[PDB]
Amino acid sequence: APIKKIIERYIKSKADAWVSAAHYNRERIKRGAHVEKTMVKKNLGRLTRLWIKNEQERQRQIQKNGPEITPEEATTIFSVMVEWLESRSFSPIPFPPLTYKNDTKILVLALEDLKDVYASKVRLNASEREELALIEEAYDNPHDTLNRIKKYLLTQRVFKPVDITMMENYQNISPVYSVDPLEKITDAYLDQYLWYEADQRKLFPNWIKPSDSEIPPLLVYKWTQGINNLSEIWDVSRGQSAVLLETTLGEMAEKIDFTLLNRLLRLIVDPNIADYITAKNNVVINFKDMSHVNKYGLIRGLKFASFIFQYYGLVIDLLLLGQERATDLAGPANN
Amino acid sequence: PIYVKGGVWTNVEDQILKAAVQKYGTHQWSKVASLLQKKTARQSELRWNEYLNPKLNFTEFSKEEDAQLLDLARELPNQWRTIADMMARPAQVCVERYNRLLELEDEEKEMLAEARARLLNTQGKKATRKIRERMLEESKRIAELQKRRELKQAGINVAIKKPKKKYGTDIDYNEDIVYEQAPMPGIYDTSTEDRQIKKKFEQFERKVNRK
Amino acid sequence: KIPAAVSNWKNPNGYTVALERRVGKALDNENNTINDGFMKLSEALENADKKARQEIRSKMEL
Amino acid sequence: KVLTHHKRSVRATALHPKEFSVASACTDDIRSWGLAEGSLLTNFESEKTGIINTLSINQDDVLFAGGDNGVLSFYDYKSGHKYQSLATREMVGSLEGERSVLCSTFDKTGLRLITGEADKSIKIWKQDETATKESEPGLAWNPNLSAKRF
Amino acid sequence: ISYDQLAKLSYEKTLRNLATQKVQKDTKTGKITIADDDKLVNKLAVSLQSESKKRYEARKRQMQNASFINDKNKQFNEKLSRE
Amino acid sequence: SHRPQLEARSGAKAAAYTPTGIEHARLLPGHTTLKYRKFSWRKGTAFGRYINDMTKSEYHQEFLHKHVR
Amino acid sequence: KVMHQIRACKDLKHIIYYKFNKNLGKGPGCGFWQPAWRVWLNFLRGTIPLLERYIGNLITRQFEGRS
RNA sequence: GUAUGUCUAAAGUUAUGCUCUUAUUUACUAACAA
RNA sequence: ACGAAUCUCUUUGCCUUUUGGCUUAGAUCAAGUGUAGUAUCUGUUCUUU
Ligand SMILES: O=P(O)(O)O[C@H]1[C@H](OP(=O)(O)O)[C@@H](OP(=O)(O)O)[C@H](OP(=O)(O)O)[C@@H](OP(=O)(O)O)[C@H]1OP(=O)(O)O
Repeated sequence: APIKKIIERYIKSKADAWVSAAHYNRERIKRGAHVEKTMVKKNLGRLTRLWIKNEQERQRQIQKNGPEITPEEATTIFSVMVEWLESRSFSPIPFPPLTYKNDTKILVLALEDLKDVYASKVRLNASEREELALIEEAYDNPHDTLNRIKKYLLTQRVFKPVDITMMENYQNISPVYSVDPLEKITDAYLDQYLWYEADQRKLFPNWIKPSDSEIPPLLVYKWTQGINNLSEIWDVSRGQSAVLLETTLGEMAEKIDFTLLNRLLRLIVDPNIADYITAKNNVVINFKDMSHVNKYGLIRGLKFASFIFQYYGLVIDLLLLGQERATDLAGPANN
Repeated sequence: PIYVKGGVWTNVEDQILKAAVQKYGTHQWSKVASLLQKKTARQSELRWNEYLNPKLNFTEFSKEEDAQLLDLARELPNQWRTIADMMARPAQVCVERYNRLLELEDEEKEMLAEARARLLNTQGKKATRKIRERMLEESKRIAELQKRRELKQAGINVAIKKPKKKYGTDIDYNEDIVYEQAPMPGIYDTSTEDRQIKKKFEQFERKVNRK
Repeated sequence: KIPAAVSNWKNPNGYTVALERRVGKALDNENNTINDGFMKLSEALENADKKARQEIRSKMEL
Repeated sequence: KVLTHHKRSVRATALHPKEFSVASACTDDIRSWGLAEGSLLTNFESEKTGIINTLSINQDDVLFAGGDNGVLSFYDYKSGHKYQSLATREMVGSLEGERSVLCSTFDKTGLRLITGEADKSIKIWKQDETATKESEPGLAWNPNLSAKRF
Repeated sequence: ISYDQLAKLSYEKTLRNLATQKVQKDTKTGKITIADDDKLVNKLAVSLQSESKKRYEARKRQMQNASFINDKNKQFNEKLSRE
Repeated sequence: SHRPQLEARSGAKAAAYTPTGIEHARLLPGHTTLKYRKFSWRKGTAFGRYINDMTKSEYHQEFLHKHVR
Repeated sequence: KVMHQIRACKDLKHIIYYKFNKNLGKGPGCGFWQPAWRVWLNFLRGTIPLLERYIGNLITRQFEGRS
């Protein structure tokens, strides 16, 4: 025991030295100082490992003393979302059968998207190569591919673990999740299908920005126009006072509980899809020789994950606005 | 032929992987992958994690354990990695159990031979090269001796050339004593002993000469 | 008496060694304090859903 | 002259202020040495305490020794009498090996000990001005004799 | 067992191996010629060689007794297995 | 092959070594002299009304949050 | 660091010439080497210590081995 | 193709189950050709 | 039978050829041919044991 103690101490000292050094470096990098290319890569590595350690410690914490969400809160959320769809007459998205005229078309989109990664970079990794091969085969055997996908969705709730890395934007290093190609196709197709179905069924109300089919500057312009076109908005005569509130939903994806998320999805889509998606977020996150089961927290770097995030965003939006004001903003369900 | 990796785990292959893992450990998955001509790094590591690692278990679940499982399913919906961890089992197996509850050789031999060859060859090129040079050096030495000896037999005495000294202060240890750190000065007298040992030495030299 | 340290990372000499001695920890068991709350949560969801469902059917029948 | 009366790393030494001597530490034993002749002066009662990191002596013959155990020792420099043990505390988050006093020194006064511990803490120690021979005496000194150095 | 005990115990042994079967000083030179029996020193030499030889052959036997790759590893796994 | 440090290069040998008599940069006389001392609408919502661990510091978690996205 | 010296010389040339070529046209035929020469002298003054050290050490190494 | 590392570069120190024949693989290597 | 010596084995003790750093696991895992060599293959025949 004494030796174990001593070594624990000394690595804590060393660890302390490391972490602080890393922190110093990152501030240095932000400043834009003279720093070694090699040194910056080293710092990126250290900070990644540090991040992973932090993250999985948070997972442990979550496990060790229950979910952050109070069950009452969860219930309330459920009630809200239920109320919302009730008001909408929103028919849920089915599990996709062999019925579709669009099926092939949908598939073609996902493949195209995937191909977009590979058209530029001619020299490719092994994983990349595999993915490419899969894509090629899929083009060859569309119906068969579709069938395979369907089978996977029905069955597969344990996936290959997701490798990660950090792309180095020298302010803020960004995590890059790398799903194993076979599941990736599934993720793509599912995602595309979900978007087509969601937009077709009017899931996401107008007010959600990023997905609108309008350009971010265009979006901004539209917002400005809206602001102007409000009825007598600029008056300061009769004590009229406007306030604009920008804020960031901090860790909006990074603390989505799968249980709650699963149930939420089971509102909007066929439960099997929900089950799949929930099971996909629950992966083993390998990074550089350290792993952990991602027990609590959505992974942005799945293909469909965006949809999930958006759907979760809807919940938050509803909470903010309430049923009534949200209802107004959406308008009547029919028109 | 070069190609994209995958396929199915043949038992021999599995065994090889296990051996590799014993050798290189659970975080050098590239090397282990390389050892297997068919299977990838990622594939390999996954396999080890999922099926092959002995600190997993595939024993059936007790009724209590079944209850724990299905209760977990009820409570954690299809987060099977988490569920697996809770169980203390690997996840695929758990899922399968849950589901149940609810209701050529030349090539192989090539890689084997190569494998065994590798595992029994555990030195960087520096080492191999060094031993090679050592044996070569030895050979050279004996050849030189054979010449020298031959000449002696022939009647021409040739002194063996020194090692071409690498630096100015390079030492030959037969010239004179290495760094004669003498014994501690004599309390008890040592004179006769000195004589006897000297005689023994000289006698030994004589013997060698005669030998 | 310290055990001969063997790694999961780096053999210098390339000595193969037993798999138990290689990989360890063996402490995933916990499972108990982690669950306290999850039951309440998932149960809550189940009950909430039930309430919604019966409510929905009721209102529908109007 | 070369004193060698130590089994282990002699890794904490201190000059006495008004005596002209120097205490030294080993893994356990803490000799105190008279450096005029180059002679020993006094073995101490450090028989079970840890590896001594630092060993600052006070003005008033109050030899300090800092444990890798974490336990602050306190000796009468003249005799060797371990007149106080004090198991240190760590900061809330620390681990139990980290509470290790790695540095120490007294002021000019001798009424404030300062200790550089590995808990990233700089702990300081007063002598109790409320103390007497009946209110907190020493640790009832006893030379052990069990094949001992005294 | 400490090296304290193992010394005295080995001392006791070689005393059983014994149990089987003058000083002149020139103080100016400091040379303390202890003229002693030359036959006994020879008997020490032969006995001490024999003791070391017996031990030397003892390892040789134990080396020739028998999850590894090379000579060293086999022993290294044996160093792990003894625990 | 390539090995950890155990018995340091002890300045015994460097002492018995001969002088070089080179003039290094910093041994040029800097600071020659010494110093000395003296001596309605808000109702309708759903919800209407230190640690010594470098990996668990508030600063640290916050920092990580900042520098990841 | 001799760039400073070089730069100084350039500056001098620029100064000198345009006080030397007021009514006079362009061309190469100006002399007047004084201030530049001064610059170079001061550069040498600066460096004489540096070269005494540097070449000192150099020839020492040539003679005595390196430390 | 290199770092780099060895090698040579001449004068005589006075003592009495196998052998075989082949064809094929695979691997590695190759400033050799394509 | 006790004492001793010699030999062999077994139990323990001794580890007796018994892991000798650090970094971003230090980093990244391929698209080749024919010509030659080298080794390794496998067959292939016969000889005699
Ligand atoms: O300004 P610099 O790059 O140092 O070059 C100058 C400059 O030439 P540019 O103007 O073409 O650069 C001078 O030209 P003016 O400005 O005086 O017209 C010229 O001086 P002269 O006209 O007196 O010749 C002089 O040339 P020189 O060195 O022959 O005096 C020449 O310097 P470089 O020849 O070194 O470029």
